[PDB]
Amino acid sequence: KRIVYNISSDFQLKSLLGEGAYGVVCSATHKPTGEIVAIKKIEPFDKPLFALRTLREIKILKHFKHENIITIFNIQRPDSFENFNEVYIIQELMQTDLHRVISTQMLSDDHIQYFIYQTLRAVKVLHGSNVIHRDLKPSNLLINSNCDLKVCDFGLARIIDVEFVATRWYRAPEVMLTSAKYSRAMDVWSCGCILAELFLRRPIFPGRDYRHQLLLIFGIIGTPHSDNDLRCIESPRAREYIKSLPMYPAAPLEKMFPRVNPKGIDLLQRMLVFDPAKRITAKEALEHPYLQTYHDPNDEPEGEPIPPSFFEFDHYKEALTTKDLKKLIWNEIFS
Amino acid sequence: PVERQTIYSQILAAPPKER
Ligand SMILES: [Mg+2]
Repeated sequence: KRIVYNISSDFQLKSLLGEGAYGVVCSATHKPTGEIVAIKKIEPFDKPLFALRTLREIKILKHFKHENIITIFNIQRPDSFENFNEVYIIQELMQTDLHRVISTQMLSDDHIQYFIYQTLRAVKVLHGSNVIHRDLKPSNLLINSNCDLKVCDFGLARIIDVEFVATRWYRAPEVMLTSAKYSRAMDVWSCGCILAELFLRRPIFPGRDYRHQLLLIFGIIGTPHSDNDLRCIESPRAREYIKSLPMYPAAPLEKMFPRVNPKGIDLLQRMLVFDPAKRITAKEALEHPYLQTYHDPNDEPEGEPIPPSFFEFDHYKEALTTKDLKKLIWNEIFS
Repeated sequence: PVERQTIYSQILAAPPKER
């Protein structure tokens, strides 16, 4: 009810847009220019997990200048480390998100192509920069009235070369089953789940728990059983666990997506593949026939490799204190 | 200058034809 923002008098809060665990976000008018922005107020220092997720998010948004990744305009610079308790992020205001869109809008096949195309274009530049999102889902794909789509929520992101997730409905089977939880392929799997949801207008694998999630997945793509099917699973315990589950042959996707564009079904088949090494890449998906209306190889940024040190904190195992987290964010804001 | 502000609480176009 009573929300306080200690920010520049140049801004005038308009309305409360959301209140999450992370904190709150309000739309605001930058008085001098009349421009509208979203201002996120975060109080992460008594919530370690959120302080670290906020740090990843700030570093990544500040780094990219891409049409399909949320733009950050500025971050309030605090005046003293001692009284540094709130983080204010000024970013672009987006109208809604793909979750809300799938739940309320009648989408044409053209809408679907356009949304998955933009999603993959963002994934391509991230992957090419050695960034993997790791938690892609419809609610993380922000959208505006003209259908522009921008990726956000890089809290579980990592730089390539346990954890908590809100849901595993969009998580790759090999990620669930093995220690290979940091691949480019896991993001393509999530994109395949998003593409399927656009067609079905409901999640394709809404598991009730860990085992049931795999049961739903395999009930559609087929339960891997042969030494070839399982060649990609290095762990013997994982292969045994898979072998202990009910086993069924793959289900014919066309039957599941009767009135869907055959090219869309082909792209989906290439994304929802158990073996990550056989899964289509973001770049290859962009060149797929289904997306020919929007594909332009001269306008799909490849990215530039970011060194692992970008997220140096991920490579140290000493316990982090409240002060250490404040220092990490402080340092990032001022440099 | 930073000041405190308080606040008390409570159409999708067609996609572009060609790229
Ligand atoms: Mg907070």
